Amino acid sequence: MQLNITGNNVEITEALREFVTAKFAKLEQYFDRINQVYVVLKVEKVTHTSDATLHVNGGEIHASAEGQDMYAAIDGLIDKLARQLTKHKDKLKQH
Amino acid sequence: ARRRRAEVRQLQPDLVYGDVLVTAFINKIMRDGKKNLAARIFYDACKIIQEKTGQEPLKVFKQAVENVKPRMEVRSRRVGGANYQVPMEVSPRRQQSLALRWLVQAANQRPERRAAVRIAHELMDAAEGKGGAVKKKEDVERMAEANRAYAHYRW
Amino acid sequence: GNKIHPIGFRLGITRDWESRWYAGKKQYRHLLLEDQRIRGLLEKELYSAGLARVDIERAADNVAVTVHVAKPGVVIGRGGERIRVLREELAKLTGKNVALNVQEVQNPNLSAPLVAQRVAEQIERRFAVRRAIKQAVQRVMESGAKGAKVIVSGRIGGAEQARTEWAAQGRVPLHTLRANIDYGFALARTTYGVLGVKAYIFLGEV
RNA sequence: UAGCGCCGGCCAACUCCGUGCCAGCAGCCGCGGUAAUACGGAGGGCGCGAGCGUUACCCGGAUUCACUGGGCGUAAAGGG
RNA sequence: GUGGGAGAGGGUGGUGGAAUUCCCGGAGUAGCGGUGAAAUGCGCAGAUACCGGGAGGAACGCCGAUGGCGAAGGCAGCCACCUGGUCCACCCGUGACGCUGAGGCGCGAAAGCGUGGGGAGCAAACCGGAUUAGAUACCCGGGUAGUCCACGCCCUAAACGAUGCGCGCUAGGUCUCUGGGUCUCCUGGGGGCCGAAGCUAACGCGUUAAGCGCGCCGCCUGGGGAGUACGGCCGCAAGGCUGAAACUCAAAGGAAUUGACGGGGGCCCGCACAAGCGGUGGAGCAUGUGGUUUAAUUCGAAGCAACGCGAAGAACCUUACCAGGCCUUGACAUGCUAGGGAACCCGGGUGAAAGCCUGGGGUGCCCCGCGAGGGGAGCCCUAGCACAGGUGCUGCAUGGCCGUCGUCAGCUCGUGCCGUGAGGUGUUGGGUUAAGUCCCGCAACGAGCGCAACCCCCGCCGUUAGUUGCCAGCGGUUCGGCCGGGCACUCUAACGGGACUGCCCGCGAAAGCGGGAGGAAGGAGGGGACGACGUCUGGUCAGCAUGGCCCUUACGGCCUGGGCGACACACGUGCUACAAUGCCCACUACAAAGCGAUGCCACCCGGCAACGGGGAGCUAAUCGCAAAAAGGUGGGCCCAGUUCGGAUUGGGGUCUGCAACCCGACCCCAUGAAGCCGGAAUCGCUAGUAAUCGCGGAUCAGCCAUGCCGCGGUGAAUACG
Ligand SMILES: [Mg+2]
Ligand SMILES: [Mg+2]
Ligand SMILES: [Mg+2]
Ligand SMILES: [Mg+2]
Ligand SMILES: [Mg+2]
Ligand SMILES: [Mg+2]
Ligand SMILES: [Mg+2]
Ligand SMILES: [Mg+2]
Ligand SMILES: [Mg+2]
Ligand SMILES: [Mg+2]
Ligand SMILES: [Mg+2]
Ligand SMILES: [Mg+2]
Ligand SMILES: [Mg+2]
Ligand SMILES: [Mg+2]
Ligand SMILES: [Mg+2]
Ligand SMILES: [Mg+2]
Ligand SMILES: [Mg+2]
Ligand SMILES: [Mg+2]
Ligand SMILES: [Mg+2]
Ligand SMILES: [Mg+2]
Ligand SMILES: [Mg+2]
Ligand SMILES: [Mg+2]
Ligand SMILES: [Mg+2]
Ligand SMILES: [Mg+2]
Ligand SMILES: [Mg+2]
Ligand SMILES: [Mg+2]
Ligand SMILES: [Mg+2]
Ligand SMILES: [Mg+2]
Ligand SMILES: [Mg+2]
Ligand SMILES: [Mg+2]
Ligand SMILES: [Mg+2]
Ligand SMILES: [Mg+2]
Ligand SMILES: [Mg+2]
Ligand SMILES: [Mg+2]
Ligand SMILES: [Mg+2]
Ligand SMILES: [Mg+2]
Ligand SMILES: [Mg+2]
Ligand SMILES: [Mg+2]
Ligand SMILES: [Mg+2]
Ligand SMILES: [Mg+2]
Ligand SMILES: [Mg+2]
Ligand SMILES: [Mg+2]
Ligand SMILES: [Mg+2]
Ligand SMILES: [Mg+2]
Ligand SMILES: [Mg+2]
Ligand SMILES: [Mg+2]
Ligand SMILES: [Mg+2]
Ligand SMILES: [Mg+2]
Ligand SMILES: [Mg+2]
Repeated sequence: MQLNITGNNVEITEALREFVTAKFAKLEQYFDRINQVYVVLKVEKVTHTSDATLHVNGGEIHASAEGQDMYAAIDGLIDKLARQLTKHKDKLKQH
Repeated sequence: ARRRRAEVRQLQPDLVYGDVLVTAFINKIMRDGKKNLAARIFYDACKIIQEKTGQEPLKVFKQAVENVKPRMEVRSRRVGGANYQVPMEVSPRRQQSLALRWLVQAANQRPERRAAVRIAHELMDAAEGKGGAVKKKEDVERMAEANRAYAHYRW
Repeated sequence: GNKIHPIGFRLGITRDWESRWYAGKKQYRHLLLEDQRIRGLLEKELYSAGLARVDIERAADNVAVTVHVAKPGVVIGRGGERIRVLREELAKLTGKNVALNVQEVQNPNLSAPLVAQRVAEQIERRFAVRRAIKQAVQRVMESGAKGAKVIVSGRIGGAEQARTEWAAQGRVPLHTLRANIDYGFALARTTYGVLGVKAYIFLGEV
């Protein structure tokens, strides 16, 4: 539901909020246990990072990504997040 | 409790009726460590088992124990997707316990405001009669027996 | 960084206070802001001495500020000269009955802060830290130690990524209460930055 | 008359400024994302000298076609 | 050559039984089948389960095996015929007739192909059923080629011992198949296991070599491109054999090592799960935090390790935010150039305060010195400068400090020994323990940082004591321990003494466990403090610190006005509850441990209370906050949104503050709002624990304090596993 955003050290520009929104938006089309997230995006020197904490049913999975984009970690975060949401579902269906 | 057999304590004498397990009852009734206050609504349930079917409270509570007290009960399991409450034989620790627990419990969901009386009626719902006291222990014994279907899982 | 400062741990134990008197309720901060003005004078003033432990005694009106040192002429002066040089703005910082004093140390390299401010020293000098640390403790150990240690921090080659460099020989049981371990600190700064020095002498058992 | 090459490692010759994954280096591993001995200038240093470097090709290092002098269970390699 | 042996070696022809499916008969009734659980499917048109009869195809149970046979592929009911290879004995004959083998030729799992048969079971494709986001799969019900026979093609493979064939030479131990002997033993052939020497990059090989040698054939020469393309040959096809390059890469690789990790496995610890007493979530308020508002709604922190954290005290102070107003060599740091002024006290001008507009009293000084006065050491102001100042940047440039895994049992070194080496060993194994604690093993033997132990609190009694204690003791008592009196008790607070499985039982090899004696206390007696090398590029540039980075009448200082308490919404931690163990009143008990001068303020009087004015005693075991509450005397409530609720709003106060609109808490009086114990989930807790009540402290005018840190009352619910 709620995509919580943290622009600490960053902007969180409305138009980029769109970028980040669409991506988790994709994600939600595969996993229906999700309640809410809080994502925190911050840039330092070269590496422009992103980290979130992700609530599944009661939650929670969490993870972080680097890159020199600030768009990279966006691409990354999802990817790591994805792997662990899939684990979430399987081994669970395996009980 | 992953290491030892986990010892349980030896509770005080009753200076009232002379017995170590009556002191054991005091404490389940009670909250915030009251050996005066919850002790009243059972020490006004001392004079209430003398003022209805009176005799002496002596054997009313020697027979309030084993009377709703289960020797055979459920403790559950799951096999890879199917869960079985399994009938089981409870030891002198579980068999002195199950009792004093529900004693107050179901007796307090009742209407008669003072439990000096409200729970006192419940010492005759065991040693003698019916109620919501003897209500669960049947289902306790009933998931044992009939649903001993699942006792092929035992420890 | 999960340890203790081993001295504040040994106060009333293996070791005693370096300012010890008695005060009253609003009678405290005063005599306290004093000796802390006194080293505040003796820090910048007494450096090339070896400047190690300043043990400060008092009474009403009358405070005897001891100094325990290395080079007692870097201390005393020309016949009387330096000891009463500072003694001017000193009891004239105090405005009370003060007393200047002297004690030289036996193996000044059996004092931590002393031994370390040479590690500090060698460090801004633009010297060999791997060597220096190594050098320092080696000194201490044949010097009659029976255990010894050093820590130093910040950019040890002046490269961006910091480090922490470390060497010790002989027993040094911080966690043991019968200890007698000097600590002393040495803070150095060169054009790449500040550093830090953490030295431990083990002085033997109790 | 004195010049050409180079000074991260191979490989002998190091510091400062400018630049800041840009401009550019590069034979190989690589260097540059703001203190870069690796770019570009400078000071110096090493090398050679009317030359010094680059490119192309030949043998060498290639014991990497193995006569001298290599190999094949799992590295390339025993034929179903 | 003779004589003998074993064998799923091969080809043909026959024949045996079990089981599966189908069909007919009998019998019999409501489900079967199937999965993790289901559903499809089958079934009252009579299934499944049972009996008999019949048909047909495939495979060949037990024997059966690390077994045997073959050159390989590969070969398994039994019988016969036809046939190959092979081993042994005898030492008979031949007389070097040997070995290998480019081409060639033959053989060649399965799948596939052609013509014809056959077709039970199974089963690509295919259809359903479930799963799933999808499921062109995995599991389930069906199901066609195929599987089977004959003949003919196909010619591939992890066609593997990933190891070409023959010969000779170089320890043995063991078991196994199979011949022979004068038989525990030996000798020949075959199949395994461990291993001498040797080999090896290592793993490993080792008389069945991957050792030493010789012969001959095959093959390799970086990865991808690619077993692709082209040509050729073969094939009915599918496709097979032979087999490039361009281009691109700085690697691709083999074995081993240390970790990390596994929906790998073992053994073990933690209130980790279970099991319990209670909570959050759902109520209203506090406080924090997300979003939005604002001109400021100031920064940090952010899963565990941020959300009553930084903040142990925001009315403007604070305060880094913002408006309007100011101020600048500066509010402060040294430093000096050129002067005043030498210091100062008091005004007063415009002021919201600042800030800027300006009157006047006025120097003690080291000296020339009566003196006219003088450098002046002051200090003061004006001009200057260097600069200060910056809570403006960079916690990935740092120190210090701290959070963290975690009070977890570990992290290592010396020297020896193993390995070419990374490295191992130790530190593993076995037994105990809270622990790398100890014990026993053992190519290790020690040692370091950790652990424990040494340090405080608490609990036994002693030591040295008493301006706190005591009819303990006798007595008066103003009958309050008041005093004469008393240092023994309690208190108090410095030393002490001690308890280690020392002792007896059971086990044992030791450590130790199991068990008891006693002891106030035991197997560390219960709590703190202490936290290893390291981890997280954890946190902090806003405590301070520091490399640089940039602002230098502003991004520097001060003031006034406001803000951090806005308010559409969310969450975090919490107090009071939502009632009879309970809601009030009056009656009345019991703790420590603390904190006290424009402080604690005994006591009176006014008042309803807030509190006000008075009043003593205190630097405080001997004065004050001080009343501890829950409980308990026993009285009113009688299931009642209520005598539960203490909340939003109403009034008039009180206090401190210069000041309480924003934005203070307490008082008396009026609103007496939710809230009926709370979903799904989720957070603690193993003794004096949760839980209930009460007191003190920091900080601080005052408190927005229910929070933070502590003190003391009664007293459990649940642990095998
Ligand atoms: Mg060269
Ligand atoms: Mg060189
Ligand atoms: Mg450029
Ligand atoms: Mg860099
Ligand atoms: Mg170069
Ligand atoms: Mg250069
Ligand atoms: Mg050469
Ligand atoms: Mg050559
Ligand atoms: Mg050769
Ligand atoms: Mg080779
Ligand atoms: Mg190969
Ligand atoms: Mg061949
Ligand atoms: Mg072939
Ligand atoms: Mg024959
Ligand atoms: Mg039939
Ligand atoms: Mg076999
Ligand atoms: Mg002859
Ligand atoms: Mg001849
Ligand atoms: Mg074939
Ligand atoms: Mg076939
Ligand atoms: Mg066919
Ligand atoms: Mg056809
Ligand atoms: Mg399907
Ligand atoms: Mg199927
Ligand atoms: Mg076909
Ligand atoms: Mg091959
Ligand atoms: Mg061959
Ligand atoms: Mg072969
Ligand atoms: Mg060969
Ligand atoms: Mg053999
Ligand atoms: Mg064979
Ligand atoms: Mg052998
Ligand atoms: Mg080899
Ligand atoms: Mg190639
Ligand atoms: Mg092919
Ligand atoms: Mg072709
Ligand atoms: Mg065809
Ligand atoms: Mg490998
Ligand atoms: Mg593992
Ligand atoms: Mg595991
Ligand atoms: Mg950091
Ligand atoms: Mg740091
Ligand atoms: Mg070693
Ligand atoms: Mg060696
Ligand atoms: Mg080693
Ligand atoms: Mg280890
Ligand atoms: Mg050992
Ligand atoms: Mg700072
Ligand atoms: Mg309740």
